[PDB]
Amino acid sequence: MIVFTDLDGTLLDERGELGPAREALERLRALGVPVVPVTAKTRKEVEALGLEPPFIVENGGGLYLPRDWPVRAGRPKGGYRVVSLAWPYRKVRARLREAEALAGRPILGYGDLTAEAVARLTGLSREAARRAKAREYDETLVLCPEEVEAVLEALEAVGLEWTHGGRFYHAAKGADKGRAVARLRALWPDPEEARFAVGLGDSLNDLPLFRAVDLAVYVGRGDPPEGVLATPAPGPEGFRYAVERYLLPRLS
Amino acid sequence: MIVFTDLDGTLLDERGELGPAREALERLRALGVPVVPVTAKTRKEVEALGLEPPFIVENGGGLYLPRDWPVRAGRPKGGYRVVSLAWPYRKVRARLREAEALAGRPILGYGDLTAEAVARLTGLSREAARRAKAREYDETLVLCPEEVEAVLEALEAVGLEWTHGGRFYHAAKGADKGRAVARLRALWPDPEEARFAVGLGDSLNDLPLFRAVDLAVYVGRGDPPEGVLATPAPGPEGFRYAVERYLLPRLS
Ligand code: VN3
Ligand SMILES: [Mg+2]
Ligand SMILES: [Mg+2]
Repeated sequence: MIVFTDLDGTLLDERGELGPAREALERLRALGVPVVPVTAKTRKEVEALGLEPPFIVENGGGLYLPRDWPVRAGRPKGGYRVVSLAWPYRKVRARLREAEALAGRPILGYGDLTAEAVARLTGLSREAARRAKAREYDETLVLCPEEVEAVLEALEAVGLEWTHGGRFYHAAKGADKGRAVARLRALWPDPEEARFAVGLGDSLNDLPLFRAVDLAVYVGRGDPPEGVLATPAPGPEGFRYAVERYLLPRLS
Repeated sequence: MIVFTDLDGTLLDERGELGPAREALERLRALGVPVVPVTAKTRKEVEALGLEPPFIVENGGGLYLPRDWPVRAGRPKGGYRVVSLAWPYRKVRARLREAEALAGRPILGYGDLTAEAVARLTGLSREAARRAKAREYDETLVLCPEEVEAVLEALEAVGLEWTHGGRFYHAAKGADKGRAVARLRALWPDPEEARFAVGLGDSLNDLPLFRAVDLAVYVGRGDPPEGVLATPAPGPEGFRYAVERYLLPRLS
């Protein structure tokens, strides 16, 4: 059993902390159950959280493995081995300029904004904003609500893909949480262990995650998507519930 | 006679060049007629055009005098004395953050954007974008079209003023071309020379300039505001016609 889980609004609280998750998290670890972050966040953001590989960054664009991963894959990053699944950021940004020319109105993302602007926009510290701006694959977009429809069409027209992270739209090519989860499972040292996967998430960018797992759980704020399971309370308390009620019993 | 002139679309062509206005400027210079740029550009942009003081920047936000101006006014800054008529950029920016809170909606301006983004949005080179970003008084805003109304109301609620410059909205407090012109005329060394003022502009937002001068000339496209003289052709060619027909004969 491997647990794949979103961070913001799933495992992390309203200020990116943990909440009751410590309880549940420490429990899974004690039982030897691998927990794998699958997030829209960047590697720098994941590192600042103290999280260790394997983890999946930027909506599936990068899959990070420990340096000594028993299954040889990806390229060395000094401490890691990286499996790049998506186009690099610079290519997404270039292609975004063409979407913008097509749309005939500004299309702004994180790459266009100062760390100060991103911090003000998100409520983050200046430092956290710099880490969110250090993107390798995926662009976070800051779109006008009424321009969204025209913008998404322009993205499609120029060969980009889009998703929604909970507050912001994202643009990328080849980044998909489920594709990254499938790749990691296929690279797992213990095939029997990987044969059963759990997925927890809260946003549109997590539908690909739910479809790639065997047991899917929605701890988001609204109604569960097609056929996925639910919890009494959202976020980290929904996470704790899922572990106690859905997971532990399946460990027999 | 003092000639006050708008730059872009008036004294400069669509390439930022002088064209037929070059000979006209030389002619005025030869007759000792002072010419005073009145522009929405920053001091850094004006310097890159190689223009010497006196000149008026950022839509009347600031009046730049030569350091040795015979009338003592403004604050010494290198080879200038600066008469600040508007609130400083830093204060406008602070007020913008207050407005953003009130509007419950992001309000993005040049200060939030990289030079690269400003360049992309304006068609400028990165270097010219950097000079466009070195603002001392007014902020250029990049507003969502369906959000303008609410944003503008919030700007006013926090004591800011706004205008629409043709492409973007602008925010400032106390920046008014007409007031800057009246001030410079009041600070003119020779009161007799300052009693007759010419204003040339190419846009409807030059109206404050047109009101503060005695002879107002519009070289833009379509019809001039009521009370304002027009020329057969637009831009620098109109500037040329204006000097020849209205100014030159008057100097004899
Ligand atoms: O950690 V997430 O909001 O994809
Ligand atoms: Mg999330
Ligand atoms: Mg103009």
